[PDB]
Amino acid sequence: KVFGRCELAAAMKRHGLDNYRGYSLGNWVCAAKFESNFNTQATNRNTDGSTDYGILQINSRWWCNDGRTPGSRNLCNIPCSALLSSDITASVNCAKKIVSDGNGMNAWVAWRNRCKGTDVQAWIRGCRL
Repeated sequence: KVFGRCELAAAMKRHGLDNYRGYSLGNWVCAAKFESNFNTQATNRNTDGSTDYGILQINSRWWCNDGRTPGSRNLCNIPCSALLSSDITASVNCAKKIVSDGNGMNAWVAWRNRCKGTDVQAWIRGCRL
């Protein structure tokens, strides 16, 4: 499912990402925009045999089980397929663990590259939250 921008912002706010760990909602909307272009079925291989899944491109080496990643741990205790759902609940709950894992939102490379330090309020422009 391709989310609209404000559709996603509303779902992320309902699930508690606004200001979570000190990161405003626009940070999370920005992250999803550049991680997945708001496409809940986005999947991208990394070299290390891991894969990033879903709206927030969560990695199969530590966080979810895809059954093909060597040395995998599954710290969110889900198949990675659960992160390709049309509803974002699994992704959000796993994201909250990742952002608490010692690096804040620096866990999301596209967020670091394209959102960090920018005017992230623009990502909630026009959203009636």
